[PDB]
Amino acid sequence: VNLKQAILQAWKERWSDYQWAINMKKFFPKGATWDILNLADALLEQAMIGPSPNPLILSYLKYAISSQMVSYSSVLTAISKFDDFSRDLCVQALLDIMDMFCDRLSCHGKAEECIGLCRALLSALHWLLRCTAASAERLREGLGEKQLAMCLQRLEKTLSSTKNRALLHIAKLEEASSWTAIEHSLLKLGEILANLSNPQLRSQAEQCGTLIRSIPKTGFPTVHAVILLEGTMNLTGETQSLVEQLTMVKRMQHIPTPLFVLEIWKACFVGLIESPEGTEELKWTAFTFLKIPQVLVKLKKYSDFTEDVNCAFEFLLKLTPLLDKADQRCNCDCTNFLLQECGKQG
Amino acid sequence: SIPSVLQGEVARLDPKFLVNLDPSHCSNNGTVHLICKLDDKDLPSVPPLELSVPADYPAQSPLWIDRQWQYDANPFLQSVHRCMTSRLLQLPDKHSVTALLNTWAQSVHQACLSAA
Amino acid sequence: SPSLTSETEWVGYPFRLFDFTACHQSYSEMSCSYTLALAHAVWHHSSIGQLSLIPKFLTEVLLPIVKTEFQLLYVYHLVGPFLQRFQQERTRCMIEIGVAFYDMLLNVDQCSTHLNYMDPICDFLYHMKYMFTGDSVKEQVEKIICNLKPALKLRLRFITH
Repeated sequence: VNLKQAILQAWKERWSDYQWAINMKKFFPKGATWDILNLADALLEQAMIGPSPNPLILSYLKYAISSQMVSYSSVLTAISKFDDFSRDLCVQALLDIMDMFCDRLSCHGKAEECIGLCRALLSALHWLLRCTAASAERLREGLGEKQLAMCLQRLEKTLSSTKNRALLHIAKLEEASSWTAIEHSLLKLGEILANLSNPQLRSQAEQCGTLIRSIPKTGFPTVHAVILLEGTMNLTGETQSLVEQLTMVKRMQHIPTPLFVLEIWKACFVGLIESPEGTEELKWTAFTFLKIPQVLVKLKKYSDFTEDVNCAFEFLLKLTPLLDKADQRCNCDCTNFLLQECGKQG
Repeated sequence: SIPSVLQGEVARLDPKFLVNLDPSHCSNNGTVHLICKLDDKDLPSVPPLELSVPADYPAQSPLWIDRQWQYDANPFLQSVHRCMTSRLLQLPDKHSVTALLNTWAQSVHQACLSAA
Repeated sequence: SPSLTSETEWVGYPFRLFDFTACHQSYSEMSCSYTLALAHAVWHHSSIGQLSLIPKFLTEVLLPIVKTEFQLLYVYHLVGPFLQRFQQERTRCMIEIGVAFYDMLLNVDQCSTHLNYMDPICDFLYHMKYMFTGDSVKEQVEKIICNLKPALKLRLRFITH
């Protein structure tokens, strides 16, 4: 009358899939999706006793996954509690289990089913870390041993899709003190395979590692207007409004920082020369001379900023005719004064 | 909501089918999809199958979804698929869903007799 | 100029540097900003007697001077619109300009590591084949195609057609 009795009497002779399903259907008046009754607990219990696993239990588990009998999470919960890590053949069989029914994880059910799926994959990746640690130490004690080379092949396909990363990251936030053991084995994961140095295994292994830590052109005259509007009339404010404007502008449009400093200085030159003669010339030159160090000191404070301005000046020291037209008005070389002013600002 | 044509259609459908609507895809629109449930002690487990019927179900010929890899890992399922391609290709035009449901039902026995 | 051949600091869009319409903004960046514009003017004012001195000077003097990526687009802008002014007035201009362009095409191919504007250059080649030159220079073009990089050789099968 027992489930263990039922799988046992199925085991004693040779049954194919159709008659087995017919017997299972007549036995229980309620189906109960063959998961809440815990059918899969004894399916892996009797298939691991022998060093060579029997093919009858494998053929029994073949059709139930392909049909609607056994779901996908129940296999993961059982394999996640396999532990032991004694023999290579059942480990290879466990890898071959992962080869077909995984990588899709189409959950058609309730929200609690998806929460259980998320924690099931969390514990599953924990068991992946444990079994790869065992397969690596087996090779370490041995010294082709492609068992670890296929464990990493299992590892790379379990994280290729973006939905795997989404599920792992959305399970990271909802659970506390669960990811601690992930890095507790990840610190060992890199160094063990670094000890067993390979020309190419390290690249893909640490690419998957960087992914598993990843889970937790055109001139832009827009900022020209931004700089030019400030010195027109509203130049009497503080130094932080223009900063929170122009730094945010770099957030919205991809702007290289050398191009940013290039615009910063060419706007200062243009506001100097293109200002008409009178009190507005003095006001514009003062605006371009006295507030541009204030913003750049704060930019250096908040940010690398020394190397990029050299290439910015490499761009800047080519504008010959426009900036030479400024030297007719200014009768002298402003570059010396400004490049001593920058040294005074440090 | 749903037209009365399908309401008269499902009235005298067999109780051995428990067909209901698909949880996915769009709703309250012209095209409808009905995923079938078969609860038979005589017959073993098969993929549940899903249809596709557009707007104005009378006087049109509907279709059925395709998924070749679901009927794999067993040549019995491949024979079921081949029997589906055999029986459905000679079905007449503009027929009702009872014909397709019953031809889907009988092919399970037709493959079980070859399997047994 | 060292600002052309040596100073290759600007890596982005260079076509804004080859037009004085962009110099409506305070955008004089080089002597070459002005020299093109007069090239726009003078050769527009020049009749075919004045314009006939240009292609010999280009094919003899200015031919081995193109070394950087900027000079290639500069000499392509130097002929581009005025090809129409060359078109009605001189078939010798078509022969010489097909021979000259396909001569410096292999010259720049021998002395390049990576060039990123091959798509508009091939589009210009399509345009001049279909609009400007027709098929006056065809046979030597096949041998020059045989001298190209295979990646460069791929996108001119229709040129060979």
